[PDB]
Amino acid sequence: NRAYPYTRLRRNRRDDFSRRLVRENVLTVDDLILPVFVLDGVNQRESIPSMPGVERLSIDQLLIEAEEWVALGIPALALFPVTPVEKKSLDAAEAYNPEGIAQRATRALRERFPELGIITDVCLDPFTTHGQCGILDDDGYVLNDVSIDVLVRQALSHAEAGAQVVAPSDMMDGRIGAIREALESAGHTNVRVMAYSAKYASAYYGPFRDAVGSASNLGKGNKATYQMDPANSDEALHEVAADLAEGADMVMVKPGMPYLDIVRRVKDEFRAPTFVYQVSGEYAMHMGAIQNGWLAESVILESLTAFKRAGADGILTYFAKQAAEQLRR
Amino acid sequence: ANRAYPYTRLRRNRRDDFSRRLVRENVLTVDDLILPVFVLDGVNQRESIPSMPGVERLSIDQLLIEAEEWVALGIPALALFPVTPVEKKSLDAAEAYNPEGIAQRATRALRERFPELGIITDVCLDPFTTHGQCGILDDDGYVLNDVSIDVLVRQALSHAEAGAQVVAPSDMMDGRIGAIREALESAGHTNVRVMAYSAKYASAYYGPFRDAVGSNKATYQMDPANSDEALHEVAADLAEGADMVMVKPGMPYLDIVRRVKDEFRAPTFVYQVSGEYAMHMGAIQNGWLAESVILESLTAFKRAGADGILTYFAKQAAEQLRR
Amino acid sequence: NRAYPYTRLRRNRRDDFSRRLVRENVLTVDDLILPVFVLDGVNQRESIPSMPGVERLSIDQLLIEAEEWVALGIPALALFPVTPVEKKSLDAAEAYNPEGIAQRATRALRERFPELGIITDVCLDPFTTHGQCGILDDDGYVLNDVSIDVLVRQALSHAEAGAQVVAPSDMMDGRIGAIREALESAGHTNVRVMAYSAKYASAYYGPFRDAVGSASNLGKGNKATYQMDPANSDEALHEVAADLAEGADMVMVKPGMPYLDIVRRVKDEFRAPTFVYQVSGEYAMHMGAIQNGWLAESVILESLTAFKRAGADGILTYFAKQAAEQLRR
Amino acid sequence: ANRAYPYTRLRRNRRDDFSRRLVRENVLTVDDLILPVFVLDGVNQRESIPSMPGVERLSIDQLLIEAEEWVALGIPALALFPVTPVEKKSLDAAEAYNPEGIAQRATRALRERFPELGIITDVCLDPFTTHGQCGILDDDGYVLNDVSIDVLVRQALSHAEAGAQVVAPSDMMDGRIGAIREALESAGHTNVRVMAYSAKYASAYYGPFRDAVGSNKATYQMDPANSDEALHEVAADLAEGADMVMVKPGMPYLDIVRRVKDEFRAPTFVYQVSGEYAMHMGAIQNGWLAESVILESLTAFKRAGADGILTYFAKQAAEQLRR
Amino acid sequence: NRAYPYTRLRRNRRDDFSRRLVRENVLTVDDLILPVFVLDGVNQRESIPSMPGVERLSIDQLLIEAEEWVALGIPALALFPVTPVEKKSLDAAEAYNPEGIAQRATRALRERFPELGIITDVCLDPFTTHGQCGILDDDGYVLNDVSIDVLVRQALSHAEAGAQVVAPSDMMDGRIGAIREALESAGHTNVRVMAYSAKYASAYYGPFRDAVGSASNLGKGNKATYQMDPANSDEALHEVAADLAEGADMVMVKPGMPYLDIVRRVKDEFRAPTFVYQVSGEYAMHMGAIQNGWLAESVILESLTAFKRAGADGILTYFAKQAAEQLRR
Amino acid sequence: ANRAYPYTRLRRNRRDDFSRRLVRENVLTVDDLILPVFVLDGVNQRESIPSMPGVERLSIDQLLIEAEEWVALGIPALALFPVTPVEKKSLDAAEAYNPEGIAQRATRALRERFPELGIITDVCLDPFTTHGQCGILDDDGYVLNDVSIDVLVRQALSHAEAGAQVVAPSDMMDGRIGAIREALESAGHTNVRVMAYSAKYASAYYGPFRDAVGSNKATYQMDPANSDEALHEVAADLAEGADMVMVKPGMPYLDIVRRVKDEFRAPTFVYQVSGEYAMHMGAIQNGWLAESVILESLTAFKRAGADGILTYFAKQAAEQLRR
Ligand SMILES: [Cl-]
Ligand SMILES: [Cl-]
Ligand SMILES: [Cl-]
Ligand SMILES: [Cl-]
Ligand SMILES: [Cl-]
Ligand SMILES: [Cl-]
Ligand SMILES: [Mg+2]
Ligand SMILES: [Mg+2]
Ligand SMILES: [Mg+2]
Ligand SMILES: [Mg+2]
Ligand SMILES: [Mg+2]
Ligand SMILES: [Mg+2]
Ligand SMILES: [Mg+2]
Ligand SMILES: [Mg+2]
Ligand SMILES: [Mg+2]
Ligand SMILES: [Mg+2]
Ligand SMILES: [Mg+2]
Ligand SMILES: [Mg+2]
Ligand SMILES: [Mg+2]
Ligand SMILES: [Mg+2]
Ligand SMILES: [Mg+2]
Ligand SMILES: [Mg+2]
Ligand SMILES: [Mg+2]
Ligand SMILES: [Mg+2]
Ligand SMILES: [Mg+2]
Ligand SMILES: [Mg+2]
Ligand SMILES: [Mg+2]
Ligand SMILES: [Zn+2]
Ligand SMILES: [Zn+2]
Ligand SMILES: [Zn+2]
Ligand SMILES: [Zn+2]
Ligand SMILES: [Zn+2]
Ligand SMILES: [Zn+2]
Repeated sequence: NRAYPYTRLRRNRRDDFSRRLVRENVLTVDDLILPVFVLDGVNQRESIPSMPGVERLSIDQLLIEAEEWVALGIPALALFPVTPVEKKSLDAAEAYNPEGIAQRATRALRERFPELGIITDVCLDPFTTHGQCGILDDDGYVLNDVSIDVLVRQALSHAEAGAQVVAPSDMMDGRIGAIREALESAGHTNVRVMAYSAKYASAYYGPFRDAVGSASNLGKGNKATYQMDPANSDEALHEVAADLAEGADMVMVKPGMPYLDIVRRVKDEFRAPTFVYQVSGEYAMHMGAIQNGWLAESVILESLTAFKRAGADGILTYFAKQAAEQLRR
Repeated sequence: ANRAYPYTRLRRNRRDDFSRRLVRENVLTVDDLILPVFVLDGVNQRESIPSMPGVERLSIDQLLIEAEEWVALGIPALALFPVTPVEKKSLDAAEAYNPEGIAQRATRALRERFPELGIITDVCLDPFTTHGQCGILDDDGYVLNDVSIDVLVRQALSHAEAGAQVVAPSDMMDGRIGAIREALESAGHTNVRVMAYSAKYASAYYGPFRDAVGSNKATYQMDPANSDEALHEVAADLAEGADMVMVKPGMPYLDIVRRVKDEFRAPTFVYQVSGEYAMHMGAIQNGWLAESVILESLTAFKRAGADGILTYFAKQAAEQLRR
Repeated sequence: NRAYPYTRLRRNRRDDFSRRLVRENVLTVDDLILPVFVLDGVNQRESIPSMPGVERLSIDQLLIEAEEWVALGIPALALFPVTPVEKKSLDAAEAYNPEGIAQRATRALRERFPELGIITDVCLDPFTTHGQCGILDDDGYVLNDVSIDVLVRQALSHAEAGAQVVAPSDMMDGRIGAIREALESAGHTNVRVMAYSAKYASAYYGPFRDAVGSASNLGKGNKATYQMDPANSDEALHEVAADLAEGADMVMVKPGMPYLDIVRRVKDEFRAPTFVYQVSGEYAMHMGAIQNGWLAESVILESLTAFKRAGADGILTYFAKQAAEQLRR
Repeated sequence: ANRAYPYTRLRRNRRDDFSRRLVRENVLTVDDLILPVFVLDGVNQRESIPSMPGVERLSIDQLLIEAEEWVALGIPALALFPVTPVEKKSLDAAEAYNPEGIAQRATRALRERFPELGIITDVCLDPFTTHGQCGILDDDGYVLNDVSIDVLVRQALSHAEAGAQVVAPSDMMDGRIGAIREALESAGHTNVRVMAYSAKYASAYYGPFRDAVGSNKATYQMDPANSDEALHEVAADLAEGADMVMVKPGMPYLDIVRRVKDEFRAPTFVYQVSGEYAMHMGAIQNGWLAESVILESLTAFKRAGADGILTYFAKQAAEQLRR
Repeated sequence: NRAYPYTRLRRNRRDDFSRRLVRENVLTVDDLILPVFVLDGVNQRESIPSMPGVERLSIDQLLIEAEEWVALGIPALALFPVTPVEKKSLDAAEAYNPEGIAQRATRALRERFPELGIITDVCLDPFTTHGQCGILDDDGYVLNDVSIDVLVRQALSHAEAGAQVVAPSDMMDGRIGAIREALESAGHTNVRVMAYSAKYASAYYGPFRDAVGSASNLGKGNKATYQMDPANSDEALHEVAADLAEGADMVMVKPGMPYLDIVRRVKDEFRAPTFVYQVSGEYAMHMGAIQNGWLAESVILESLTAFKRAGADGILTYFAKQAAEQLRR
Repeated sequence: ANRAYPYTRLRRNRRDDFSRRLVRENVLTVDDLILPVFVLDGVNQRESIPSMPGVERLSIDQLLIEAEEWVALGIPALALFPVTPVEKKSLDAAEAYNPEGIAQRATRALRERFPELGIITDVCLDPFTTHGQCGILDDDGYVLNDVSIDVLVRQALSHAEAGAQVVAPSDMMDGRIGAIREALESAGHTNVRVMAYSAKYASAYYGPFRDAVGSNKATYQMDPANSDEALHEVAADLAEGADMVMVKPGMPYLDIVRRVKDEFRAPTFVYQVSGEYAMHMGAIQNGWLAESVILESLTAFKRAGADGILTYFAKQAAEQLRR
């Protein structure tokens, strides 16, 4: 029965102090996870035109840049290897190579910065000639259970390299449980699995596929037989429920802003650690507008606050350093 | 979600600080902290309080000195509690609405000097009555409801005139929020916030505040046994126009905080009262508990859903948080 | 649509009789469980400076004091042995020694007072040199499943001694199910398991670690890799759900006052027998204030009524005798 | 929570008295018990009631004698039911508001003598009408709603003037709670509680009370079939200002108690009516049921969510509880 | 926002037609199940003083009386044998005797009235010398799992006799699942199990124990280690959930009127076929009052309507014939 | 509840008629059936309706003849629909409130003769307007809301004066329930029930009724697409004082019935409209469906939560139920 003029919702908005007192959500640097593109080789830095301000870095350069991310208090990185063209195959075997970019980078960072969280990407897409997330059958379909076998091998290799978190981004059915049972069997008791539970078949991923070099491989291919239809919301709940039952420690929605309603439903329904990826296309859209002078730089913290408001525990964001810098000030 | 060991091991996210930080559900910040402060009549005076180790009654000039650091630390607001000279107490509680009473003077001083600092005044007769009850007594010793409201209304208007951004009725009369709000609106004070003490219990935990300000209540304060009743109290105060609602005491009533936040989704505050402070500080000084119990106690309120916390630990907490 | 002045919530507060009629919760002595510190030896009584008014008692002295607890109608005791320094080890073997303090005390009390409930503590912390609740690996981490093996042995020894309730306070994952399956297999059909389900990594435990003599062992060590983060509420629901699925008969939240919101959520969510521990630091805070004249002794029953109000079925409290005495009057 | 045998054996907590006590969800206490009592016009008189074995109509002086033990036992309140002399009945029910009617006299006597004892008066015309209906009849024999309310209002004010702390309208007219509350407020009786009989059914279980007080109703009392309707009845009475709400009869309507408590979280009472008492006592005296069924019947009400219970067993129960 | 005088709840009560239009529940004879006490022998009829108007009947007499119950459209009977004293034993073997009263009566009635439902009682109490529902251990405790073994045998014997429904009234943990697995294994695919799920340790059963002749056996014994505490409501939900998971087709609350809040919660929570027993003490109380002229006979249909209102699908009631007769008129 | 085959076989309870009867969730009875009837102006006249096979428009004397059997069968109420002579139609719809209009005459006749039979009158202008819209038209052809209400109010009062126990506004003007209820209360008709057609859709299923009574509406009747909107319609009608609420059409809107019952727990009715009847009867007469589809259709409404059903099958159903 709250009614104007007895209730005037502007009163608490009248002054900064009262806005601070009634503020429902506060972003902190504990919320930020930085994705990073990792090159092979030494002393390599490469700009990405469709992700202004982000560079692909060789491992040596990554370790230098990480000093600052650690100093800013960024809790974790999510690694994305930029696989050389020659290491792509039909069998995706590079995925489980102990000397692959991801495994080498993990061992280097685990050594150098023991408190920094490392989240490796469990997916075959960086490793396939065709750019799909799994192994194809003779009809061109991404086979579910054969792909899981490879994913398992990959996840184990990551655990062996020391990754504290493996994040399967593949959208195969059942892979969380398969990976978890493999980790348990092998004694990797405490390796976290951060499931990409509700990962949509989106147009927002284009810049990332440029950054990692899978755009050329995928071409005009699509992923509608495994990634979720953008139209579907209830389905995301079923996806998350399975992954929690299968042993996920964290669950993720991807993409992010375009799916904030999904974040809120998933947090409300399961009350579990819930993450969201502000993907490459989201970063690119915002950057582009900022550098054109169309949007003020304040939009960065507004975009991130939205995820917090929608119920996210943490956010994978290419803005993590920028944001950490602003928050610290 | 059919989560089962060993597929689900809840300790995995606990393994490392980074993952604990990622999955952490609540983070206290200085934005959460409101400092109560006991205000004396004089100049260049401070007094120690036997039952509130570490807390000083401060004359207004001393308040303004300390307020420098409070503001520097980012503490958003203060809650003022005047220490009324005994000569100013009466059966009619008229001192409550004296334009040059302590609270009014303190408010004007602080408003002018630290314009961004929130000032929350106490609307209650208890510092002004010779008997220390929160309202006016009838011949049987009963606290009169509606008679008391009339005084409280004049009080609240006097605070608005002094410049308070928030008035906080702590009296537990029925209907007082509506009466106060209708008086503020009619006077043109359309942005003065009302922070209702909605679910304020008849508690043993207030002993030390009575030492601090120099002052039974079961016919107006709530029975500690009752939880559902708190929801009806809050409902009425929101309908009557409260901008924020408060539970008092605090840690002994964390269940009430959570139910109030869950039920109404409105700005909800909690008071970590004098006895809660005293217990904690006493145990800390005795060496029985680590200093860490201060931030743990305050994290509890955030976890229970509080938007902000009235706490005598506000400065110490703000300091620790800034490290 | 209840509105002043038609609705005046003070009317029922006007008189004692009406306050009694509308009172939502009434504490009784059926709510009180007394923790007690048990020494080895004979005719031993020791004060604890950080728990004024509580004594550690040898078994003979415990049996004498128990006559009065039984007379007051206190339903159960929770036993906490004060392990001699020389019986602490890396392997915690004393935990399952049939001639350990807990097992001896249980057999004595089961004999002397057959109707009195005995709740033994299932944890390795009193028995380890390092004071952690489980067995350490070579990185200093408390190993989950190896610790459970010891806990199991301990629980069985307690059942063998006649304890009606075993209460695992260890916070290892899965231990309720492991203990339950062991009890069932061994024919201990009716031994209750009172899980410490939501047990937080708290500062409020200091006096107890003084009382049992584990403070020196633990030193500055912490338990954040197993006990819960104070910040977390939803997580407590997941903890409780697992322990009910695993066969707990009762579930507990610890500490108590600082976590009353957890008590209420757990009762509301599961509608199961829910207990709360008013821990040593809580007792010490209140006692200290009472003996300084800062708080009236009425605070004791107010503190206990809060647990009842928050939904607790029973309360582990060092005030149990004091409170029983007051209630009886 | 996926609880499954044999990991979960619900009998474990049942194994021992101590564990049954630990997990026990509800405990009846004397605080729950309100004693109805039938009050005669005379002096030094008691009468037995054929259909309520063990229950005596009591003149006021005898009431005051018995009230000593009731108070000693801790029984919080009585609910008075006058046994009106036939010569005082009329079509206008004016005896209802007679300042020296039985209920008014009894109230004043008890208020003065046992000031802490709660007195709940019955607001209804049925003891005062020649026809025994709860309201005034029109020419077709229909109980007039609004005309009846006017009488009930005068009745309730007469009880407030006599000192009753609680008035309990048992008439089942629409809107009567609001009318009564607006009359009490306007007269200054701001703390007189109203215990509404909110969901009172058209029941066969009232036969023995009509023998007791010396007196069909389907156009005002509720149809036993209806559950949802009870929620609408209660909702209106809370909005109209009831301090407590009541379901009557009691055990045959335990489902309604539970729904009412769950829906509104308000102070909820239940009447274990004359027929419920008579059935139980008859079976106990016949040797067909053990005396233990008294406390079992009353435990049912607590379990269903009742705050308090109007029961003719109140003294026997209080005695058993005190052992 | 419904408010007087716009809303006057009496308007629909003004006339019979409108009361009928808004009436929420209507009892019908499809709701009534008749319990019946069965004697051994021929041409035997015995009154029961504590259940006025009810007779124990030998099988021949039962078949005669059943013609009228069938004609009235009573859907089912619940049989309760009156076991001869000499057939009571420690092992309860009479429970599974193919020539026991229950098995003989079932075969007779299945033959004579093929459409009439027969619900047999699965419990050891009619068959034990001590009157407890199960087999005692050497401490006098009713053993759970050993009792189930006997119950299983009994249930199978009933299925063999042709009973369409077996109703375990024993309150052993897990017995629904054990019985169901036995029935399935033996090919009794369609034998229904009507679980007494929430059966309370009540004083209301005295007349029945007179009627079946177990009062003398039980004496002053109690059943608090298996039947539910009257105080407990949430516990009933846990009891029902287990029995549905274990394969019950119907669930029952007993006693009835004193537990109507339980009926409503169970229906609301599970939305499953829910039954309630108006027990012997309930019948006796009402009869006694009716025959004393204290209550009108209308109380019978009022009592039964309450069960319907509280959500019961059907009611076990000794008033079934009386009520069927009234409804038919 | 983790129920799983083969431990759970849902067919077990289906095995036998007795167990199907035990577990049956809903039972239709004659108490559920309200018969709509088309009433002609004359004497000794009946007319057949091409699009409603089997249904006869009846003059009042013929209505009274048939009402004998309806009452004998236990049918609780009728809903009257007059067949207005074309000469009595107008732009102002004044015939609606004519004291000797068909509906008024029929009501008085039936009230006097069958005093226990409920009579539900139709409050709408559509039988009285030359254009057949449910309200008064403006110059653009729009149905005026508030102007129309004034007419409907006079109509409803005329029905109350004639003795109708229930008036049923079928017009879908906003606010009409409140206006009607305030007029009935002010006139002293305090027990006249209002059966609101709350969620009445702009439907193709009404074609045959327009043939029957001898008469687009998307600016007042609801869009068939909308479900949530029905809840807002019902909410308003309950607040405005409706005693019962109705969904129309019926089977095509069973989802709405269920949501309305679940949301409000109030007396909820449904109209199995002319087109639903015609479809069913046509298919039955063609031999395409068995007669059993009548009781199946009506069982659907009970299952969806309806308290009662307006259905042209009422007599046939009542007959079948009585066998
Ligand atoms: Cl936040
Ligand atoms: Cl690991
Ligand atoms: Cl209680
Ligand atoms: Cl055991
Ligand atoms: Cl029904
Ligand atoms: Cl079968
Ligand atoms: Mg998936
Ligand atoms: Mg959150
Ligand atoms: Mg976070
Ligand atoms: Mg100075
Ligand atoms: Mg209030
Ligand atoms: Mg919040
Ligand atoms: Mg805040
Ligand atoms: Mg756990
Ligand atoms: Mg409880
Ligand atoms: Mg308890
Ligand atoms: Mg005398
Ligand atoms: Mg009413
Ligand atoms: Mg309660
Ligand atoms: Mg009570
Ligand atoms: Mg069971
Ligand atoms: Mg039903
Ligand atoms: Mg049925
Ligand atoms: Mg004729
Ligand atoms: Mg409308
Ligand atoms: Mg219904
Ligand atoms: Mg109906
Ligand atoms: Zn991929
Ligand atoms: Zn005050
Ligand atoms: Zn431990
Ligand atoms: Zn009456
Ligand atoms: Zn039995
Ligand atoms: Zn119309």
